[PDB]
Amino acid sequence: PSQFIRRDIAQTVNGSLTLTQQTNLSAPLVSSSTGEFGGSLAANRTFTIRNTGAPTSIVFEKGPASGANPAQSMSIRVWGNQFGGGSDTTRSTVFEVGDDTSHHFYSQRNKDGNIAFNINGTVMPININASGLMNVNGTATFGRSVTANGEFISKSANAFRAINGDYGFFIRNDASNTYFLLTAAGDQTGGFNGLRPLLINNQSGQITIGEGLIIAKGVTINSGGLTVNSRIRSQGTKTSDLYTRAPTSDTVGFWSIDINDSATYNQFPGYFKMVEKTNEVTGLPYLERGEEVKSPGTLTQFGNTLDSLYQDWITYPTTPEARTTRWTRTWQKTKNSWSSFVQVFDGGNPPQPSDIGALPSDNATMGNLTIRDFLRIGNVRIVPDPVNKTVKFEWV
Amino acid sequence: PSQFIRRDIAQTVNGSLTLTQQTNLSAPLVSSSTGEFGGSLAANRTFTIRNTGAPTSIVFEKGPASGANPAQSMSIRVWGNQFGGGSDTTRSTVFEVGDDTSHHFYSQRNKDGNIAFNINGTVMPININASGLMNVNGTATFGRSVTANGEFISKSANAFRAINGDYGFFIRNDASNTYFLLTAAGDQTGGFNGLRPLLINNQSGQITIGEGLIIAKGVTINSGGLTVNSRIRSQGTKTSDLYTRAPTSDTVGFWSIDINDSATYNQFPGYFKMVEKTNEVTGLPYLERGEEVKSPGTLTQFGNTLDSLYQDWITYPTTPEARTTRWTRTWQKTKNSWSSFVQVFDGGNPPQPSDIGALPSDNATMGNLTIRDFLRIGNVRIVPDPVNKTVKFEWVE
Amino acid sequence: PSQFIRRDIAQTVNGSLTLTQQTNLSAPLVSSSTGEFGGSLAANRTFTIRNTGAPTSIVFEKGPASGANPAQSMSIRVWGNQFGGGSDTTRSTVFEVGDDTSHHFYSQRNKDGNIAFNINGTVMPININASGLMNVNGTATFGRSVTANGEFISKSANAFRAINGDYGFFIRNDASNTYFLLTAAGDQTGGFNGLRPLLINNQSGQITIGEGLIIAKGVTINSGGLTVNSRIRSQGTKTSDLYTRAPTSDTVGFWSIDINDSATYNQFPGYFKMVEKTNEVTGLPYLERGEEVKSPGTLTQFGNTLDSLYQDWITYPTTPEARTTRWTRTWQKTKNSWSSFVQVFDGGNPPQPSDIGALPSDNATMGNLTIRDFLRIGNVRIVPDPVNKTVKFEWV
Repeated sequence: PSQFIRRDIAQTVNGSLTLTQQTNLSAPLVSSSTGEFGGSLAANRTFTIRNTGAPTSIVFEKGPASGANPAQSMSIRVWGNQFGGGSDTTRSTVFEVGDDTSHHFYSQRNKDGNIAFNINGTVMPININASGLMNVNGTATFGRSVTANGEFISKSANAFRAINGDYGFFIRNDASNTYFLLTAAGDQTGGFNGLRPLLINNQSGQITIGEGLIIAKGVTINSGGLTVNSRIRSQGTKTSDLYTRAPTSDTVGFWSIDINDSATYNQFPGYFKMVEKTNEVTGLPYLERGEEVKSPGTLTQFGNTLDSLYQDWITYPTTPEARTTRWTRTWQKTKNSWSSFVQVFDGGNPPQPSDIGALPSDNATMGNLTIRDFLRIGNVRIVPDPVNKTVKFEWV
Repeated sequence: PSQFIRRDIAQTVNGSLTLTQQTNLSAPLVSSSTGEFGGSLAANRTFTIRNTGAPTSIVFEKGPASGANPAQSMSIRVWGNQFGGGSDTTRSTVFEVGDDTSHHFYSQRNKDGNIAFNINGTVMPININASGLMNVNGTATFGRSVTANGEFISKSANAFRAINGDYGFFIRNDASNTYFLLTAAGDQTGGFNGLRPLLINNQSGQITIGEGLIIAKGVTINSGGLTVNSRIRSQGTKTSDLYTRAPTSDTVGFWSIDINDSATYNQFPGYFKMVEKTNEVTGLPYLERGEEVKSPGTLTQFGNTLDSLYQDWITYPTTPEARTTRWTRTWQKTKNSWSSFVQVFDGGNPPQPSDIGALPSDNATMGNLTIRDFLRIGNVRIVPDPVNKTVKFEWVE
Repeated sequence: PSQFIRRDIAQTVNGSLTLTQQTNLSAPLVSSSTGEFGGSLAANRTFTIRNTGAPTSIVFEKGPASGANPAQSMSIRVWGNQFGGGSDTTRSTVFEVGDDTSHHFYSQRNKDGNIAFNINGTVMPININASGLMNVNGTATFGRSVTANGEFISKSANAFRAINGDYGFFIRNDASNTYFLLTAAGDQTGGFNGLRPLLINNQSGQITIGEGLIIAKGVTINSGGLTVNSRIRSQGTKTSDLYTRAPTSDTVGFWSIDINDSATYNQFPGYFKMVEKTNEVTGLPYLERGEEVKSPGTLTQFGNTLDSLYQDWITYPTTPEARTTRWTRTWQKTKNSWSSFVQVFDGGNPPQPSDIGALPSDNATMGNLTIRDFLRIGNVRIVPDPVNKTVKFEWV
């Protein structure tokens, strides 16, 4: 009969055809069913995966465990949960790539319209150039410099640390004081040792330096004064010409100098070897100056200006008979000279009668004396006898 | 006749075939036209999308708005603009993935040969490990420590800030000076308050400390001296043995000590009671030294070396009739002793005639006296009379 | 016999069919060979690339070099090296996207089960939000602030640098000392100049300030004392009432003041004019006190407390014949007053006979005198004579 396929009219074929030679088409192939090719496949321009109610995907099979094959199969799936009526409906459009175990990564647009690219592990780029914000929850390490156009802010008590060689140096704000601190040697990332180089009180701003301070090029305290425990060495500049040296703006002020070299101290006043004499009548001793002897001593200056300046010279003894004598002088700005050193009068260096214009108590000579009431010589009193217009004698 | 398909030779079919049963092929299928499968599709090893003049793509349809379907369709497109003759021809090879609204991401090889991976939103990895450079234009926040092998550099005036509790501490380089500054309490991320703990002049390096300074373990000024407004309390170390204590390298220098305890000051010189006498002839007063009375006082030392050192002792009055007296001594290194304190002579503590070997102004006694010109007793003048080897007595009215 | 195809029975076609009209299928198409479509292709729900020994891939052809075509073809390949491929066996499953030259990016799960997403160039997101760690090997730049909840640590000698205007300020830990340093003007990223504002010794914590120090609001040295090279100007607060001013807790201590204005110095003691006289008998000179002359001077105070406090007043000459005199007084807390200034006795300002109750050396008057041994008038000794109960004269 005509149970054969017509070659020129539209035919429905109810046999299962097996084409053993190349099949050539020049018109659309339209199937309601599946396709399977045991060889490779190619199409022009576009491949569309149609969706009739279940999300579309591509599957990349792992194949046998040999050659260049993967350990697991992979897929690309385009899906969402906006329409699923679940507890999460915010994953509107998701492009997900992953294997049998879990996703590797996905991009998604959420219901709010914003895009996220999630990586289920470590992102390893060469460079990073982000136009927006960065947040990193874990520890960060940088191999070179880090430059910000803004401020670096730490919320950690130990905030900024510089490590080099054996030591970490760090700034610590402990909420009460901010400290500059140091580690033990070889403990560069660890805690502070016992040193307290510098701290600032967070409330008052007062600074404490705890391990000593050296300053070069001068100090000025503008206000509030100075308290020192427990000595001050103000060390004057010792020059060969101290005896005659005019003060300058650099050398005014308080200082002391140990003048211990004879080339200098021979120019200054000496001490006097003292000679003890004894009053013939009372037996009380008194001192008189013997020879002047040059001596080392301390030169101390006081006063703050080229007008207001004076010095003290205190000899110090370096031999058994040596004694200390003090001398003073004043800078005379208008005369452009030091006053001459004058000796301080003290119990070790008293003034003599001849220094003051007083009669010696012993062996004295004078031009004239007037006695009002009586002169006694040994046991005779000589008194005025105005009646006989003379003097009366009077044994006692 | 030949309006039927042959099973044995090549055959052109000119009617539309509908195959209702499975079709098997064992040789290539070559179409110059489209393919449409209402079911799923599979191929072996490689799928190739061919390009005859327009970029190639895969389209993932969104389907009905139900189940696990996406809200928008997506595509993968491979394209470029190197050959399009536009103002931009630098996007040489682009792999772009996105939806109906915009791309989600793309990778691109630029015309310069370098690769970029652009993400149109937020990237959310677990770890990051970059072998090259990082740039971030916006604010950065880190949850733990940040370690660099290089330098941290800020171009912001407020450059480095440590926040803890109520306060921010920060370093500010304002182009003229660099300051160490503090915020008001509870204003930790804000501006500086009025405090000026420390600043450094950027030109000279000179430091100003603005809120006071405490120092432990010594200060040395190497050069330039010291100016102080407006007093210096150099507080010496007070010990029970100050009267006899040899100086040490630690105690040389200038200081003062208030010796206010009698166990110590009773070892030191006292002040002297003074009696005011009157010269009978002239009526002018003079002070006669009385009893020494022990007293608290100030001990002040000067000198900087174990050779060059001396002290002043200035008593101060604590009772209604007490006076003040000053005393001095000097350290004697070669004797290993202080000289004995000696009294300073001054208008309140004058030298006494017996101290100096001067005759008292009245009621006096002496061994002998020589008069050259005259001695007068009452109205009698006694004068030399050498021609008679005697003296004359002249009443002189 | 029947070299024609049955339209209702399973057939094996052995010549090449060329179909010129639309082919419809309603059952599976199953091929052991390849497919090639010159138009677009579509399938429902899933596309699977089967793997029978070689890794699966999709190839996107580059086409002619015109329009919107890419310069190179691209592929997505899913492969691994766990089962072959040289010396590395750790790349278990790799999803690789790239062109003819190299990969652009890949995701992979390694043998240990961990996922990496590798980008062969620059990643350019808007925001970054990493839940784990960050490492960046190259230089890093931030456009705004950088906040860390932890510590910032630098291993670079030059550790923290703040740049503004012409200068960089930086903290440098050089292993031995930590320095606060400054650049030359206009060399903001460069080395330190010669300035040494501040350094901390890493071992002792001792601080050195190298370019001068100003302090406001007071200084206290708690221990260790003070050494100064080479002067100290302790400048007291000059007020109009210095003569009578009671000390306060703020004004106790050591200082000097130049009292240069007569309104104030006229209240203080002057110097005394002196005339040099000569003792006629001995030829020895002595200074005789004359008028007080008001003078500017230096007031210096010593002592640290409201009990322990005293002052020196040292006049200085401002006219050609002016002398210098020193005066002293002590603060008397219990009397709430300064003692009266008293004159210092020195070689330029000796005591006078009237100060001490001594007889002047000549031209003198007194009430009475007792002579134990002899009175000599001219060359006659007047001595006591017991035998007549008067005096005898003896020529010498």
